[PDB]
Amino acid sequence: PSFNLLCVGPDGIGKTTLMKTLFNNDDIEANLVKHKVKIKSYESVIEENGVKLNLNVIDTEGFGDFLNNDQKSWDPIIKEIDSRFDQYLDAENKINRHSINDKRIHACLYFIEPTGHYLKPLDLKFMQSVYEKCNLIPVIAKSDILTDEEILSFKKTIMNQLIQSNIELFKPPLFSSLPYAVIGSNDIVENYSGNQVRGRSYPWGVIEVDNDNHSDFNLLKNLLIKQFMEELKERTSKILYENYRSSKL
Amino acid sequence: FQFNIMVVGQSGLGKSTLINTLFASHLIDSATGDDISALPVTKTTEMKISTHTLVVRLNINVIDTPGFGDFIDNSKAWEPIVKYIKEQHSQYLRKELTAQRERFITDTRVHAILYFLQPNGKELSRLDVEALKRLTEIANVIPVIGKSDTLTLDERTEFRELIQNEFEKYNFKIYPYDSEELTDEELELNRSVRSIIPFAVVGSENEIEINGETFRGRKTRWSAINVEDINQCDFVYLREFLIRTHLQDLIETTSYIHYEGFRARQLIA
Ligand SMILES: Nc1nc2c(ncn2[C@@H]2O[C@H](COP(=O)(O)OP(=O)(O)OP(=O)(O)O)[C@@H](O)[C@H]2O)c(=O)[nH]1
Ligand SMILES: Nc1nc2c(ncn2[C@@H]2O[C@H](COP(=O)(O)OP(=O)(O)O)[C@@H](O)[C@H]2O)c(=O)[nH]1
Ligand SMILES: [Mg+2]
Repeated sequence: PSFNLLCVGPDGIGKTTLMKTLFNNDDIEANLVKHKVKIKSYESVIEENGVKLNLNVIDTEGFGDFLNNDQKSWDPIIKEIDSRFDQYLDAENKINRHSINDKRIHACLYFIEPTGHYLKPLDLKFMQSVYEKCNLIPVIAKSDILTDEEILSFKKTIMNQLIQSNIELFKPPLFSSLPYAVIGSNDIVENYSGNQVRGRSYPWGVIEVDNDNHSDFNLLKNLLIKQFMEELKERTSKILYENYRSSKL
Repeated sequence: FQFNIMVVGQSGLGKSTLINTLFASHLIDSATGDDISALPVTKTTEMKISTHTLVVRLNINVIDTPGFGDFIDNSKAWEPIVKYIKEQHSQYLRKELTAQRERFITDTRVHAILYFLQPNGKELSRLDVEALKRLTEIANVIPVIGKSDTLTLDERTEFRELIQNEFEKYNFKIYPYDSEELTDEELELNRSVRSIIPFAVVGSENEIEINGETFRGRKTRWSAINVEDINQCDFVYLREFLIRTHLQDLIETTSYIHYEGFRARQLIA
């Protein structure tokens, strides 16, 4: 029972914090299995739906931080996706098959900087090379800094850009709210009612992870973990992996 | 009375909003806006110059740098900026050396650079190191944390201390400069301002209402920011530093440090 989740975004955008928030665990990145982007693979055991689940979070270092962020610089990410497909394919083709350990990536979270403006040329290029190989889920990182109106306007611009570039997002059989405006925090803070809640505390207010009125964190949690995890795994297996296999032959 | 201020930083760091908040008027639009097609077709940094008259009486050029860090390939991002700053010095030197000099030479030299850092808690990126190492030597560079309301107070402290160590690690000249001509009262003013550079700024051209009280800032599903509250952000210190306390020193150091250095290098080449 495995789940492999890829986080793509510039350093400091909030990837690790969001992972600790989603899985309600501060040790998600404790076991690391081992010119260009570097790939960090962390393995973790999380109980979900009452059963045990082997979580693998894949992370990037240095994405977007080079002078020239061309395809060569972030190609390690695509090679990692392909390699996990290639491992499954080799295991499937072995004569002495054994119960296959499934490392294929089941979702790619793409972390968009909260500019309020538009998707950058690098965001479009990367997402165009990935969406046929992973379930692509874009999110607006650190969305607490955005006004309610900026979120609406920014989401609209992003969606139109993705349509124009023919980038196909994951769609549950939620979708109208993509990209999700998310916040991250696995830390407890006191709010104005005196309650202990997960969130971030500033002189200008307290934002609450688990508050549906403050961000789309719960929509993302529903999509990844609580409601549609199996749909993510099935589209990886039945559609994306199968397209990759057939394209090799 | 001329004052030429440049803003440098990736699109959407609040550069145009900050300028408009500093001068309490809508001087400039965002250089790119919500339109990706507004990025320069040349795929390089371009200079965007606008001219303004404020009150005491003050003639201002605002120079924006659309395209800086916005493209896939940013390996020449700072060179049009460097070229523009140096061109202003070259123009002034040309005018100084003419035989029938103009009695009053117009000063188009860049007097201040607001350099916008992303509030990502990280050390200086390769892009910032390359641009800062060149810009700090030809203009008064004032670093600024863009959209600094990203950070809690604790994160702000950690980030500002990290950036100041980066400045020392690379030995950047960062405004304000101390000199032996300064009195003990002026050095202490410099020391206390320097301790909050990069400025943690929040910008806004809109007024919001908080308990009937109207001030300008930002209001959301969870947040209310008063831009003119020194307990919330450093906008008020930046404004006083730029426009009142160090305005004249910014103009003077442009002349007797940056332009004189440029001029001496030109006259021996
Ligand atoms: N404003 C805001 N800040 C956040 C949010 N989530 C995380 N941060 C902060 O942003 C900084 C980056 O957090 P990380 O979780 O380490 O981000 P990262 O993407 O893992 O970056 P790396 O250090 O390269 O691994 C930290 O100071 C976080 O506290 C958020 O939702 N809103
Ligand atoms: N959180 C936050 N948002 C800001 C701030 N200043 C501007 N914004 C918003 O951020 C977006 C981009 O700002 P803008 O001034 O156009 O950035 P520019 O492209 O660098 O000129 C706009 O939606 C602004 O309303 C700020 O200090 N904090
Ligand atoms: Mg991390």
